[PDB]
Amino acid sequence: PDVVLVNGGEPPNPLIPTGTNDSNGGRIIDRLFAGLMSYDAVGKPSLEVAQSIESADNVNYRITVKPGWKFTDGSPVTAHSFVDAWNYGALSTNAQLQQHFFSPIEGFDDVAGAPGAASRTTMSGLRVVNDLEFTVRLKAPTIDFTLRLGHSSFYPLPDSAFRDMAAFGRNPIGNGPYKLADGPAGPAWEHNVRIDLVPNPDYHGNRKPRNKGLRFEFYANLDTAYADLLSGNLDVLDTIPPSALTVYQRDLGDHATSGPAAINQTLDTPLRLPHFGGEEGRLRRLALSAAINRPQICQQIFAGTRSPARDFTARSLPGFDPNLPGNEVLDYDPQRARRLWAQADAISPWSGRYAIAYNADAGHRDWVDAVANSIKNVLGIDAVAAPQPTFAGFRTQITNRAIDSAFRAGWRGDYPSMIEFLAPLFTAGAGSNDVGYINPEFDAALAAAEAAPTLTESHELVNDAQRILFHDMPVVPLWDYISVVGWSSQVSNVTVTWNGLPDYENIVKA
Amino acid sequence: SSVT
Repeated sequence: PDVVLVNGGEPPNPLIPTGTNDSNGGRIIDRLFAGLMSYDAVGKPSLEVAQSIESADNVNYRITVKPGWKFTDGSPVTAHSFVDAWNYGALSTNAQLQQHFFSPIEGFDDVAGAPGAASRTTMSGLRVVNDLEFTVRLKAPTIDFTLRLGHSSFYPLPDSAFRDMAAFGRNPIGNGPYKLADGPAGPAWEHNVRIDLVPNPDYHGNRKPRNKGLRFEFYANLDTAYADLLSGNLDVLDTIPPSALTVYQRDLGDHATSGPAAINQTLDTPLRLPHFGGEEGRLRRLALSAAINRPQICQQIFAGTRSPARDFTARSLPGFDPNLPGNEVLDYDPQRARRLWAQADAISPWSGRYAIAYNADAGHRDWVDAVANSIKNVLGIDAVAAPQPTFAGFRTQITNRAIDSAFRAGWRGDYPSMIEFLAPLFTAGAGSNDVGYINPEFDAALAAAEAAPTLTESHELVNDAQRILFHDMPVVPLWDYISVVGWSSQVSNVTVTWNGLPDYENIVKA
Repeated sequence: SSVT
């Protein structure tokens, strides 16, 4: 094939930027759209669709849009294309999973779940000035507002989207480096099989493709994907299966690269489950954390390709500190785990089964089995693994709250900001808060970190806020990632970005 | 984004 073959998975949700909170949809959406900023392979933003983004105070922003941009339907990209998409994302009626990213904008409280004017459908802080200029007024200084403007939640949408957003989500129309193929034998998106993309000839931004297209192959099994990589039937595999972690170097040589990536893994136990709410639940989550031996699993299960968590973010992010006071809650300590679990039993004695659900399509079986066995042996409870076949179905059950057990989760960074690893997961109203954790003192601490005038102060305030997380253990942080990516002999110029993904636009195929 |  002339296009670059890479791994992916079926998106759990339609291809609407503000409706996409997961990496399977995200890796597609990021090929199809271009935002005000684009990110390079280290996560630094540069002006893309914006001609300028000006703020002297982290509160008031003036955004000018470059003229001449268009969507692949021929329609122009204007200030409205942004403002209408952002208002769509923010308005609670539209139930967009990325709503949280709009929270600092004045008027968000009117349109989101907050006290305010419930007839209002748009945010007062977002104001069109002319066809190619708009202003943003935030409720408070927000140190990572500029940085987040490369993120998918802020992508522009064509006017036609709003007339029928369900139709748009099945057949999205964007302005970015690729577009969906009009392939020769069936639809570009073959659900549960693959998505085909081709270069967008209209596009003249910072991410111009160096290849003739991309095919995301939705593997049911990472061993199948590794076999395909070794035979040349797959060009880039961004996740080596556990079975291959001790042999990929022999198999691939200089065609595999490893490095820290801003991705983590957690064990999530909804607060709505039996025995896992209130103070009882807090004590049991602390006990689970003490019942897991992260160095041992990282060494043996992952062959050193994960690093034990020391906080709720990821080692490679700016301001990370692996020696925060109170992080001893993330050390293995069986006697402590039993004491905490017994303290929980003083409130209500445990009964039943502790099951850890996971998506089997991404290589989690070995670690989940190991964690369940550790919990069983340390605490003396019936702890088991509970596999589901696909990420899409698994996330759907998490989102609609049908899931009836604990489950694995984890975050791949969208931009390199510790706050971005915390606010979307642990603030009270966030769409990716999968467990129902609510602590207004934590939300206020994050707001204080956002209001800091300098990055150094902000980082130290984020780390202060993480003390609340050490106390509440909203989820159990496990490890962060050492990404290992392999590629075939038919491609070159493969760079792995700061968050573990291939730099797709820059892959070359002879 | 949620991974996996």
